[PDB]
Amino acid sequence: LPKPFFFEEGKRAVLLLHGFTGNSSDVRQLGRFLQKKGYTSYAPQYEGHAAPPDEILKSSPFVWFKDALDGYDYLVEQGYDEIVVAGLSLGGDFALKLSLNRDVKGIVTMCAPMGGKTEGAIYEGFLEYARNFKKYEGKDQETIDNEMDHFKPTETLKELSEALDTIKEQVDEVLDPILVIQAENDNMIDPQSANYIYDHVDSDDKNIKWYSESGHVITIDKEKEQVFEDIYQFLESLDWSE
Ligand SMILES: [Ca+2]
Ligand SMILES: [Ca+2]
Ligand SMILES: [Ca+2]
Ligand SMILES: [Ca+2]
Repeated sequence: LPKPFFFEEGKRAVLLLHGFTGNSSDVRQLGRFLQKKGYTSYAPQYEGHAAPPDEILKSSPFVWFKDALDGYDYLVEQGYDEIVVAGLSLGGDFALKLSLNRDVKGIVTMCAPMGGKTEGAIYEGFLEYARNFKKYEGKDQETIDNEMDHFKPTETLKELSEALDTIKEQVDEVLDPILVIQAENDNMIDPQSANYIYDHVDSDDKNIKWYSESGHVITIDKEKEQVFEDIYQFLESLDWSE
């Protein structure tokens, strides 16, 4: 089961945030790519994640945001003033909100949703997350159905819906340079969310890129090297002190 990572190179640092029911391995290759370019990167994990799915149900999205803020403060503790935040799916929503609470050099959202519509796509996915996990646990097929009929996700998925709506009303306060990344054929979020973000931030420096062959977990799909390179292009265009 995955764990956070910290790759120390130069003085320019990137904070990487994963998605709902994801973990650090979703952003690890991107961490290795940035390291080879000389960027330091740090990837925390939210509470309940990289763990049995019941742990998520005992948690709250409002904890998960603090895990992101603690990520930023950790980088600063370790000696890094100048930090870009880059976030995947839900993590992309957190990156937007984090920029309103800490000094960042820039923002990168990757397939970040706009709107707390948790029905349909988000619902079945939490269910499948527990299916393949209860399978990973080595549970017979008769068992997997038993604790599944005892899985109540309505609580957790509803705090998630409020949290997202709050952040949607906040996009108009974002000011820092931004790169919006969105997969064209997304089955999980509404890909029009990327247009909502690009059009409504108050940034003076913004950019949107579309990928025509990837899925929602874009950092591990077939076009990922292209996505890494466009992120690098963005980072090099900011005003690092060094
Ligand atoms: Ca250290
Ligand atoms: Ca507002
Ligand atoms: Ca303006
Ligand atoms: Ca730009």
